[PDB]
Amino acid sequence: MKSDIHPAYEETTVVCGCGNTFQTRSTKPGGRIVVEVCSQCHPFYTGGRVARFEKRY
Amino acid sequence: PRSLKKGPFVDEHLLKKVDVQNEKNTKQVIKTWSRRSTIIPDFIGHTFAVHDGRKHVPVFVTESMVGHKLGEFAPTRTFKGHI
Amino acid sequence: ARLVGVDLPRDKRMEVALTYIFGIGRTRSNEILAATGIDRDLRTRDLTEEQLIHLRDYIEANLKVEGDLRREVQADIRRKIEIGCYQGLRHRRGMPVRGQRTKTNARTRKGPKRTI
Amino acid sequence: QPRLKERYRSEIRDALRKQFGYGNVMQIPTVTKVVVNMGVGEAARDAKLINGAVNDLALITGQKPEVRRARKSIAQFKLREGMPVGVRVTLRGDRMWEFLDRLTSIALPRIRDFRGLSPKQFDGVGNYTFGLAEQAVFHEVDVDKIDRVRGMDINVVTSAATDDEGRALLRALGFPFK
RNA sequence: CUUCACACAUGCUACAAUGGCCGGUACAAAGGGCUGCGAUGCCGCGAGGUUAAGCGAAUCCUUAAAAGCCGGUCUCAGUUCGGAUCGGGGUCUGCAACUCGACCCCGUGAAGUCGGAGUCGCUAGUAAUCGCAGAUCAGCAACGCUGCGGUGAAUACGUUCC
Ligand SMILES: [Mg+2]
Ligand SMILES: [Mg+2]
Ligand SMILES: [Mg+2]
Ligand SMILES: [Mg+2]
Ligand SMILES: [Mg+2]
Ligand SMILES: [Mg+2]
Ligand SMILES: [Mg+2]
Ligand SMILES: [Mg+2]
Ligand SMILES: [Zn+2]
Repeated sequence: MKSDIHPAYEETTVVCGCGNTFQTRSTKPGGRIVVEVCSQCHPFYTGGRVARFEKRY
Repeated sequence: PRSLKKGPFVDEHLLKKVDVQNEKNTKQVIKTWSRRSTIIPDFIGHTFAVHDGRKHVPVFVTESMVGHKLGEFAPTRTFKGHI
Repeated sequence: ARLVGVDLPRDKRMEVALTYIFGIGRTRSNEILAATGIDRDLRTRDLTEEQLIHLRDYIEANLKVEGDLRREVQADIRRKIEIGCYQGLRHRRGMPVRGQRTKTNARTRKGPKRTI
Repeated sequence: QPRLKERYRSEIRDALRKQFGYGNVMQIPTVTKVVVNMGVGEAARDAKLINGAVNDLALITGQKPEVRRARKSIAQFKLREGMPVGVRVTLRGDRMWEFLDRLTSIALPRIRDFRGLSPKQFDGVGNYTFGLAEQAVFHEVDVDKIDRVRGMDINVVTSAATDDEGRALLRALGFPFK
């Protein structure tokens, strides 16, 4: 049951446009997964009406 | 008066009624008919009896109604529903 | 080609493909593509990821798009309701707010004909 | 050797003893299993969960899922007993640490308009459950070979006794909480 | 006097490719102007602001007509069709624009894919379509009304029936 019923699963390199690169084991064919955003370059990971009248006058 | 070149519009008879109370720090109600007056940030905390057509309606200027006209809080018409 | 989490329609010219972002119409689409130098007569399938970085960061420095435009829009409607203004009461009932005629029309704010 | 595991025993295994003063190293919490399931309730009708829920959770997680049948018939759901309504995979060992690292690095920020996960979704022991809303969170499935979009909810079952002990574990692994 | 569970009536803009958008370029008529018409220059994405020439006018301003033509692009999709509704920012008029003004910018992008029974106008420079002007008027709910020119059809056997 742990033989030729499961999908193929081997080593896979992941790179980001920020410059991040690390090495996992995934199911992408060829092992060349490329992301546009990751855990290093995303926001949330690093970050009155009285003044409206004052700005007009 | 609605264009930024000429400032906002408050009636002069309404500006004199709060400047006699901003000088001695009291919060008496201002009976008024001036629905067309802008709320400015010297009306904060003041209450106003604002005429709607048939009676005067109290309105309490808090902080966020400070770019609006004063008549927007006394509704003139009345409609509960057809049935 | 996800730009700001928006999934641009594939095989579409770049002047129109940016307008599928909530917060960008045709005037902003001309001035995203003017500051970044990407030409307007370009399909979105021929886009470069090096080009996609140039306009995935021009937008947060200047513009206001999905989520934090959509919540700023629905917190302005929210603001009028608790201050008890005229438009806030008029927002609460599904009646039109900008001084519209309500005798024979306003079938956009209201639904289809109830027909009593 | 998955890199989230060698990072776990290097500093996470030792920082938890100084926050929670354990006497013995057999008390330090560790995530035991990650369970993902679909829950395709719109498969009692039309009976198509074959390409839908089975063939994408194999691509997300790495092994073929189990199909879960319904246990009692509910009339209002048009649900008959013994009918496939759920698809579930269970991840242990290296495929678990290679899922949690791949989830938090390149997948969990791909949520549209993402502002973090709630830290109050612990059940009382220190097991965390959150729900995804789309399949396009993962690059390992593609938008063009799939049927209709569907979400999934993901359990992270730990060896923790209580909630803030389990909250301190997943914070140290790299879950983003608001 | 502008309300709004609804019903009718007259119109406008639509549902697109005989079209939309962008660039270039051609050809009108009849009117208005002193509490005015504002050329030119200058600032603004724009409505506009400012300066000021000329003109009670076949003289100056209004005044760039729009369809059309040529080039480019979209490629039949609820879309680069549609432009309601709503959010924000403005300008001008006026003592004053909340109830209740018009216009401009940015965002938003609803119904609608040619319309049931029924029903209307039109026989020629007509119908269909395209702009421009006037009166009332501080401004305007002007898509109305009274006019003006542009391009420009198809049909009529016939008198039985309505
Ligand atoms: Mg009347
Ligand atoms: Mg259009
Ligand atoms: Mg043209
Ligand atoms: Mg200029
Ligand atoms: Mg052409
Ligand atoms: Mg429809
Ligand atoms: Mg069509
Ligand atoms: Mg007039
Ligand atoms: Zn990165």
